[PDB]
Amino acid sequence: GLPTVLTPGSEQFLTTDDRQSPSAMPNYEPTPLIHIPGEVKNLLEIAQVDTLIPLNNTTNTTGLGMYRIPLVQNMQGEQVFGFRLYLGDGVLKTTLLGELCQYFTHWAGSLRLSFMYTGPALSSAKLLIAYTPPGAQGPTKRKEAMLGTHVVWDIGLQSTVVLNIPWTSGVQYRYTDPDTYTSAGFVSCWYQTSLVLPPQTQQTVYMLGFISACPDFKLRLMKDTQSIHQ
Amino acid sequence: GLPTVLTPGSEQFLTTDDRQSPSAMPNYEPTPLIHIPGEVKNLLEIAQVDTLIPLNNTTNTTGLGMYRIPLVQNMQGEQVFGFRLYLGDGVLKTTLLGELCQYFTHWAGSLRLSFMYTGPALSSAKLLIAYTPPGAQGPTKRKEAMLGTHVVWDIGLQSTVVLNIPWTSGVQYRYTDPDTYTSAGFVSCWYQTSLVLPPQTQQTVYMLGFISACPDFKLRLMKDTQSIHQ
Amino acid sequence: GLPTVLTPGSEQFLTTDDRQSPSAMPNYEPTPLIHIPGEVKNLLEIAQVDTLIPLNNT
Amino acid sequence: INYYKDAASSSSAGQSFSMDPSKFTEPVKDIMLKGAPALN
Amino acid sequence: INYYKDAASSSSAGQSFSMDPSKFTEPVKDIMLKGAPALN
Amino acid sequence: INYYKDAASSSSAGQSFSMDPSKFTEPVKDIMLKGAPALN
Amino acid sequence: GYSDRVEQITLGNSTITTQEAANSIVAYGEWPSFLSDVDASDVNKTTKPDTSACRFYTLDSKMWTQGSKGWCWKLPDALKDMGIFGQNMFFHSQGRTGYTIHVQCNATKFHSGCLLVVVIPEHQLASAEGGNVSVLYDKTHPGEKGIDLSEADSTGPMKDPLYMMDGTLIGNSLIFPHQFINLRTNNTATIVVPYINSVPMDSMTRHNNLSLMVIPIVDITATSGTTPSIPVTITIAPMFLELSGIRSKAVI
Amino acid sequence: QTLASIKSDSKHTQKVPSLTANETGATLPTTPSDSVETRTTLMHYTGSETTLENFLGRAACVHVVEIVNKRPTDTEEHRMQLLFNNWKINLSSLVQLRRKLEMFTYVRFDSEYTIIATSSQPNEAKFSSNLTIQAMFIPPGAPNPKKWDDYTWQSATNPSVFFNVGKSARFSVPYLGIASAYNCFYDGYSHDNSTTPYGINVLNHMGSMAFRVVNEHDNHTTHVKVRVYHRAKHIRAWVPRAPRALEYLHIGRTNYKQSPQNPIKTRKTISTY
Amino acid sequence: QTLASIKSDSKHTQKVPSLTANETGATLPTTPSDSVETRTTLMHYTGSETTLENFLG
Amino acid sequence: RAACVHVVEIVNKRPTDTEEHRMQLLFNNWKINLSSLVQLRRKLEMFTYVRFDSEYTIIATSSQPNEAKFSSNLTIQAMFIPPGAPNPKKWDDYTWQSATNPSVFFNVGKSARFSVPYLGIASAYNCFYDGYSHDNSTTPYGINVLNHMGSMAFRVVNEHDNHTTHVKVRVYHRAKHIRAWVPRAPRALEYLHIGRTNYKQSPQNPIKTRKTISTY
Ligand SMILES: Nc1nc(-c2ccccc2)nc2[nH]nc(Nc3ccc(C(F)(F)F)cc3)c12
Ligand SMILES: Nc1nc(-c2ccccc2)nc2[nH]nc(Nc3ccc(C(F)(F)F)cc3)c12
Repeated sequence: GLPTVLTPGSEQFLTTDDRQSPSAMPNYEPTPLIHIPGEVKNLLEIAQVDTLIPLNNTTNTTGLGMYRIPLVQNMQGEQVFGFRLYLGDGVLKTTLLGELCQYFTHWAGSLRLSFMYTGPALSSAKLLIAYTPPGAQGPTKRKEAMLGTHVVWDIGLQSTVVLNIPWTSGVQYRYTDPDTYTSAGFVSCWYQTSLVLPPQTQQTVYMLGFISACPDFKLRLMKDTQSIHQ
Repeated sequence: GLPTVLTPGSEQFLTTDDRQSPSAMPNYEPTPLIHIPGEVKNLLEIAQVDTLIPLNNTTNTTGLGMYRIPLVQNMQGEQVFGFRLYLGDGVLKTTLLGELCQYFTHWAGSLRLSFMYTGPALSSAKLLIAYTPPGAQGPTKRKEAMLGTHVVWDIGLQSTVVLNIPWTSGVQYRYTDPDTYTSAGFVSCWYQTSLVLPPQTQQTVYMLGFISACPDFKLRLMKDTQSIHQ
Repeated sequence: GLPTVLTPGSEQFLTTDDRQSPSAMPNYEPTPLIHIPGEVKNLLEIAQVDTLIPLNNT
Repeated sequence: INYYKDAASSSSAGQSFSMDPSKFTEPVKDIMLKGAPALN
Repeated sequence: INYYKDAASSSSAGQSFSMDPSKFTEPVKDIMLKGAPALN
Repeated sequence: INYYKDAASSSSAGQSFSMDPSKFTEPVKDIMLKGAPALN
Repeated sequence: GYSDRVEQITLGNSTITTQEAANSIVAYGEWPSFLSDVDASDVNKTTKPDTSACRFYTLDSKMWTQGSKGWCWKLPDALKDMGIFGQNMFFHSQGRTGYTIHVQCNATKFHSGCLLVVVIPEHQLASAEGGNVSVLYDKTHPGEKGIDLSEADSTGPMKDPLYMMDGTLIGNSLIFPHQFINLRTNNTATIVVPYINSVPMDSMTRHNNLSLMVIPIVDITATSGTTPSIPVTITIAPMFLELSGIRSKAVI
Repeated sequence: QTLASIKSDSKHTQKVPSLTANETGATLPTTPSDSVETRTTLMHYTGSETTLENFLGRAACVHVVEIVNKRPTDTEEHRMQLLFNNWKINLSSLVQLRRKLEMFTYVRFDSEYTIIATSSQPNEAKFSSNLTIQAMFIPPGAPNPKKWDDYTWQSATNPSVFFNVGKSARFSVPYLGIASAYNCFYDGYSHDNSTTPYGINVLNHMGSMAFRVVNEHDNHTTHVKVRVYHRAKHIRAWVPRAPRALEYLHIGRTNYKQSPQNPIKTRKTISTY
Repeated sequence: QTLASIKSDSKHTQKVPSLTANETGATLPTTPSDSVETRTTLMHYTGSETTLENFLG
Repeated sequence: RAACVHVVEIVNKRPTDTEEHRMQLLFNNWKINLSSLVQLRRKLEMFTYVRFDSEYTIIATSSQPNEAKFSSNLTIQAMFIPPGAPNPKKWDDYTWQSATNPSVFFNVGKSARFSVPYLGIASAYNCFYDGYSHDNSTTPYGINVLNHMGSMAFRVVNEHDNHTTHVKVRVYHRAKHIRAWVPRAPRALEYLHIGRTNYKQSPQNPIKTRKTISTY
């Protein structure tokens, strides 16, 4: 018959080698597909949905308290919160971006943060939300934070602010795993003014933090997560 | 199915056997290629760049002294330098042609030598640079050297002389490794006149030697070098 | 992939089996062929040349 | 080229499709526009 | 014939290209000509 | 069908050629004819 | 007669005038330019300081005397303390530059000697201690003061010019954009270098692009008199400075 | 066909192609015909053999690992027992390959891997066994196997290949760089700090490849060496550089010996042939 | 080719894309250009690697 | 047509530190030639100039002439070492990395096959050379001076396995796309050495004799 030559790799098993194969059930007729709502085509359709960030993951915060960021009266210029911007082992670890990014090695594109105020309708505050690009430290003072990318958020009828964190990397892709070379920098929030509640009242009010991907979001090279312990 | 016959060589591994193979990462999208200066297409684009020749590689010349060829006053008819023209284990061993040629078995085509004078602007000399074709010995006297291919170099405003050594072999290709059968002959330089410096001065002046390939330069059959010791 | 069946003779080595094979030197450019006198195409071109017979091999 | 006539045997062929995140990001009766009040 | 639709799987196909040594041998603003003074 | 693009890899293809024994049997300046004297 | 030996360079609000010069070099045959939309990946409007930064800066001169081993400067590090450029370097998260590098060395007709001026991208340095030892930040980012190969150290990079600073031989360093200064012919060398990197833009503080080597090949001598001393001066300017991302001043 | 040389007769001109200045940094494309009388002749050469693609696109051994098949010992970490082995991906382990890649500053290519395993039984064996070998990619952030048979090896999302001893694996891996090209050198640090690793190692987050014998112990200890070969495809490179003359000491680092041997053969006299 | 971002200069408008309400349960498709000045640039990405088919297949 | 050209013997044994690995046959170097075995040489000798591409086949067979407990299928490496290339010194030194040297791996019981294009410097391979390497009174004479084909190295890539295993590797060669010029008479007398055309001091006249010129 036709002369052939076998090449290296003959009879190997390869996890990702898409090939044809014989059917075990030669004339089987599959069950018809009825219309089902919520069809998913791409993981990046999911990455764009907002989920909560456990920003208050401090010790002694067992329960839903991890998703509540406290604000207090008469405090000004102080830091509300801050964190190192990882999509791996940071505060974003358990968010959907976290969970999706843990299945990929390379991350690129813009992130979206969003905060929602849940205090009294009669209360008010202005908050500064800022992003500090790679190479910088801290910030430790508002005077430093204000030099990065930032938004000043006025509490009012519209209860949610959206901060789109631009892609500022000089490297086309960054790692999902923590890696000094591709650090994404920091996120922080400061009291622009102060929290003001009605006269003679004293309360702590909270914000809820959210995260989602921007349309310009890229993921490459799939890998197993570290969320499985057996 | 289709009858087939396996042939000798089935399942062999061969270093240079270019074949298709399954991808381990089926839908990966590679990082875009930005414009980067200095793109290289062929090693022969590199072979044409001049590099220094350690012609003064004598004993007791540790340091950059190996790249300096001395010239002295009141000397006439004497030899300045000479060497056996190998692209393997000669003085050209460590030049780019040397290093590139050590990755190939067969060498053909023309070589270019070039010398640059670094002495006082007020000095002058005439030098004879000569190439002695295969089969000859020495040369030991200028009278012999002058019978080969040569150029007389006048020191002046233009500080560099270029000597293109023609292909004179009766064999289409020569070996990069030293091999008597394909000896390339010799290169030498003699004082046509003498080195003259301003009155009442006494100094040694130097030349720098360079080598590069001519457009007509050919290399065949790749091999490993002998520049690696572990 | 494509179903195949191996036949007897698979992986045999055969002295006269003319087949293709991978090159060990993928982009090698052979030395040009200059004209050389006396080219031979067939052994029967040689058979027609007279040679001496050792008839007195006693 | 398919070598088997039982469709399950086909390799993982397919096209990429335009994404439609609106199913998960903007499932609202009344269309919201960027820049417009969310709370009218 | 390519058998895989993932381009990395392609064999080492390619063409030979004309060499362009000028990038490494004549990177000068002012064009030098053979036979002309290098030092004007 | 050739499967390799490196010509050495080609099988032993070729044609038969007309023989030309005159190079070895009649290398003479002056053409000799059958039936004619060899020694004129 | 517009002799090739005479050139004027005007850049920003500064000029260089030479009378004894070799044709300038444009590294790899490519003139410096701005990042295209096609190449760009950073979604921020960029900053273009223009002529406030793209001007000549002069680094402290060094004396070239017999026994000198040569000197090395890193870019953009060398300019980190100079002018608005130096300040911008610590406020911008990333950026890209091209350079005009000009090396000067005066002498008379009675002098001899030769400098080799080479621009080497990504010149990763070998440590003086060898083994597994890395060169510390403090010794690869000296600013205006270059790495004087004539100075002893034990924590710095290796200083022996024969092997450059990385194990290659100096003889083959001529593969890189380079120009010679022969005191008998020319007193200047000029090299123009485009941005060269694997990425559109990058940090200007944690990473160097270009390493400028000035290594004497032939010692300075003179027809008569005592050992001569000739200053060597280096003047460098950004070409098409483009910066992105604003942060608080970086602290090193 | 391209000519090597064209006929050229004696000249007596004011045009002087043999005289120039290297000071300029340029190498002019002069020919033999600019020095001596010449005769027209063809090159009969295309230079295809010297293309970058052939220089780099040949298989080379990159790394060798040793794994064994033995009854596990409960007193030692399975990795230490060589029940499995982790190879951090690099091309700098073996100099024969490193040296070529070192000749370019920026290199971009797709990879082809070949993995070959050979067994050995340096003991009082009763029989030989053909073991099945698993190779698995573990990119950054992926879990690292701890036991010879823990859940990690399920390879739910991690590309992997199974092959037998005496057989080989072959597969392609597309350019995985973050940047547009792989850097061979890096004159910098991971971040702005006094103390931090220097050089190309800071960019090497390729991940690891893990190897395992998937068979259970079989009375005797079997040693398997797995050799990994690499070949680059579709190769581009930028900014050529001088090759290294001195011996390499370590991976990534360009360090060399305190008192290196001058890699230039010497002779008695500048005029000795 | 799909753009990642388009050039956008400083704004001073009554239109406020940065201010919304998550109360609605919707995530609006805002971009970096709705917050900061931006420069036109391509994605050079199709998202093929993240298709459901590769995730599970 | 394929013909055996050369046979080498390599072994798989625990290395001995008192002897050069080559001497222990841990690896073996075959200097390339076609003159080692007469059955092929004789045909090539019939032409003065020969040009062709080559096809190689390498076949390995193992043997265990000892108190073995089991057999093992060894993997064999064959590597080209052209002139100027480093020659292996230890059974497993860096040379074997084959970074630039064409090489092939195959198992005992299997075979390698590959093509090698005409590698001659000249337009054809010389079968004979009436000359010397250079103008000297003392120098090698004859075709050997042109044979700078290089060497092929063979190795067992497996580690020792308790017992000593002997592997013979047979290399076959077939010419393709063959041209030849200037035919010549075949050799009548026995060959003594490679390259040389020498013959015995008192050779047997290779002509069968008879009693009378008229005996049938
Ligand atoms: N991992 C790397 N990253 C970068 C880099 C990262 C960010 C920006 C710029 C460059 N440059 C590198 N150069 N050499 C690297 N190591 C390497 C590369 C490929 C492979 C293999 F074998 F997988 F192909 C094995 C090892 C390397
Ligand atoms: N190596 C040679 N070079 C020259 C020659 C050199 C320069 C000018 C003219 C002729 N003539 C030769 N004739 N026989 C040779 N030996 C040989 C040839 C091919 C092979 C094999 F097996 F590789 F094909 C093995 C051995 C040979």
